[PDB]
Amino acid sequence: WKGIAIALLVILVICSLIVTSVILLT
Amino acid sequence: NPHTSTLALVFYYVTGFFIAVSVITNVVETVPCGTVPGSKELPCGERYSVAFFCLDTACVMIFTVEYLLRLFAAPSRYRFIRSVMSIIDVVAIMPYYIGLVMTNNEDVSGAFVTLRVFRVFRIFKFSRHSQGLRILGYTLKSCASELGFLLFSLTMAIIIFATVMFYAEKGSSASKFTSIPASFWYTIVTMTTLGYGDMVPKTIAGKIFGSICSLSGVLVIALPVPVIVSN
Amino acid sequence: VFRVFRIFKFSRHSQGLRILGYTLKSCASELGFLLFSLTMAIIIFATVMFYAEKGSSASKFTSIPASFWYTIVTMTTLGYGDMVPKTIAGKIFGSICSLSGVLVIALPVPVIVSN
Repeated sequence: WKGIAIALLVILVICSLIVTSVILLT
Repeated sequence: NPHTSTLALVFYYVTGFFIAVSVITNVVETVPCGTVPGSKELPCGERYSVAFFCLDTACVMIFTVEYLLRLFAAPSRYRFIRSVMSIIDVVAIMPYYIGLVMTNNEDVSGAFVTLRVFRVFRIFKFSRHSQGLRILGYTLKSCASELGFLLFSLTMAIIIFATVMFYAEKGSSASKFTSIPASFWYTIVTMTTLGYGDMVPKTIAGKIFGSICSLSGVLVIALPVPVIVSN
Repeated sequence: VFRVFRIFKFSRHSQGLRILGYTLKSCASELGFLLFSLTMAIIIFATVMFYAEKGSSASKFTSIPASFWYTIVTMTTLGYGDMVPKTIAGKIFGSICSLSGVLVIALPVPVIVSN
């Protein structure tokens, strides 16, 4: 139940730092 | 069915979020914030041009990744194309590619806003998430006929009332009623009970017909709404 | 502000207040879909009107959150007169906005009075 919800959040943060990388690559 | 397994759930969830990201950023691309003390105040969109740029790119990417593999597992990869959501996805992800092909290098004013617009249609992709959107789609598939009559009736009304209006409030000092297609704005303002107070009759014969117009509008719009909600 | 929220102590006075609370407790979901539907409708017509009227002599449609005011003025049939479209391609989407709001808001209003 919650372990599914757990797997959810861990994915989005990856998508964040990727764009945060090109933020530095400006 | 997301509830099939857990990875289906996570895929549903994760694609159900970048839609929000992309729509929110398509909004923010307009809000003027950030003083820019050197010049006029820039819209956040072109100020941090690369930031919103790369975020938009990431979202387009994710949506394409989804849509393609969705297309792959389709039994009827043809009927899957004439499916409604397929059209949504393709017309949502295309304006970005055609925007890159038609980048500001190849640009004209009156033809790139019409592709700035279609980014919003990605928001329909919540269809796959909340039933209500789907169920409204269904009930409009059903109630499609009465709406046609609503439309035609409205057309009849608008015409007759705008005409009698114009002919009435033609001869006056500052007649803003200059043309029949200008008296459509007024008539559809009235017949929906809006009343911007921008164009308002000012002779004797204008006021009567504006009034009657208001009632008739309350009427004509009332016809489909019961069947719509009942369905 | 919060010196008014004692007005709800009227709950034990009128049947209607508590009964209305119970009706809302019953309408927990449908109101959520109202929220969602009106949300996306607002957003769509805001964007459309904006790009339709962004370029104009006295464009008051500066930002999208500067057209949310307009789209929810008309989508609810208020019609103040502060922001009016002026291009032959803002008129149309504003007019359509009006009817669209009429239809979208009137989905729950029968379910709520029935409950």
